[PDB]
Amino acid sequence: DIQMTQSPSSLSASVGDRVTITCRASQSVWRNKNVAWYQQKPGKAPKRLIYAIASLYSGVPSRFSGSGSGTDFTLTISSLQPEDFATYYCVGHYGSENDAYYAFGQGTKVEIKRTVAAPSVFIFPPSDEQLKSGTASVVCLLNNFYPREAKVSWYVDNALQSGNSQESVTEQDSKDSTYSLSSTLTLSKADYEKHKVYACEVTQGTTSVTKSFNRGEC
Amino acid sequence: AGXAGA
Amino acid sequence: EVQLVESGGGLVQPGGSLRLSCTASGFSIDSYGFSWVRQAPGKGLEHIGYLTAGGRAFYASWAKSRSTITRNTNENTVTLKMNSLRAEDTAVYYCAKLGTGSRFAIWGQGTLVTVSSASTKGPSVFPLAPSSKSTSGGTAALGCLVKDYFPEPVTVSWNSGALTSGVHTFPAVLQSSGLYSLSSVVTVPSSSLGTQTYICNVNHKPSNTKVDKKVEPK
Repeated sequence: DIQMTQSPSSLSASVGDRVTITCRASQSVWRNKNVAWYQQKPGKAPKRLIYAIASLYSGVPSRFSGSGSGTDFTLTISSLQPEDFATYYCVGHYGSENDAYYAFGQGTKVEIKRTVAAPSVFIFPPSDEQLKSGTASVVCLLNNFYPREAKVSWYVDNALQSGNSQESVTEQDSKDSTYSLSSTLTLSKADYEKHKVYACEVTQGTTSVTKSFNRGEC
Repeated sequence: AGXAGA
Repeated sequence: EVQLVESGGGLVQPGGSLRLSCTASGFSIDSYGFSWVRQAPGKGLEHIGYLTAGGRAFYASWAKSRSTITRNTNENTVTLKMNSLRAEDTAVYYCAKLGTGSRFAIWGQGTLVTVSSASTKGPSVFPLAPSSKSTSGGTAALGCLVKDYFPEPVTVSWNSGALTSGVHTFPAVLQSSGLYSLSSVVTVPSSSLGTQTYICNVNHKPSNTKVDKKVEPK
């Protein structure tokens, strides 16, 4: 079995920094030449940046460069830009005249360090359309914040909720490097109609922000 | 050859 | 330009088989080598097998006993078949000429194959409405909640793709019901709530269902 080992598995770097990703193959690649580097951005298919170890494909920014020899290969980003957030993979081609194989490295996640940013918080009551279905979804939006760690707590008539919410988080935005997060509180219609004040509290560092609404008032 | 297996 | 269009079922039952195909346009599949690669949700890229330009198939060790890669020279297609599937085989499958040592590289768009015994179910789309009277400063948030669908994926656009700035479509979360939910939100200037119409376009191809939801204040 053929293996390609990338290191690090992930890294955090600041814009303008120089980033280095190494890739060690368990055996020689075809013609000591067939190694490529791929970039995969959130929700996208992988995009090839380099081929033949060091050939930069047209249109790719020149800050990406490939090097190496034998079974040791390297991807270098000279000056990291926010749009470079992605997972990077090496891929090698192997075999003989009567055997052909490929292998991917495990991938290197490149995260963008940036300044702390507080989220803009929005709360959404369930729609009247959904309530007719017997279920009520209350949604709390944390928009464009950094870092990723944030504590979201739900209160219904000042009663802290537990076990009835789910969170989802976007990946770093390619432009400002922030995250966004949704927390959805799921109640039965019957339960939702038994209470008045709904509130989502977001704690980041030394600050807690609570957004609320009163059922029946918009 | 550009690839193995040929 | 050259294109490589992927097709094939998305939902497959445990113990069954998947069958994916890729049709080339602007060139010939029978004159190049093509790989099949897959990526489980949130995981790395895995090479399945390679079909040389000469028509010989070589498979990675793990895939050999269940996989078959073929090509139809008349149809100008390449095809992957895998049997005895398990939940572990759920992944996005791609066809690709990886271009490790050559300048020509091309990838299909990718197709999610979900291995599950559950049935297809189209989504319900509910508005995440902005309050007619602003609660924030200038920037208002609105969106659509896409709830109770299976399998993945849904896609969401705003105003048929004309609205892209400030859009955050969150990853789907699997609910305790075994059905998926996700929200798509967009931040807009609050003064435009009276002027601009905001419609979220939700496509769930697995169920051949599209939903357009006009999101109005309050």
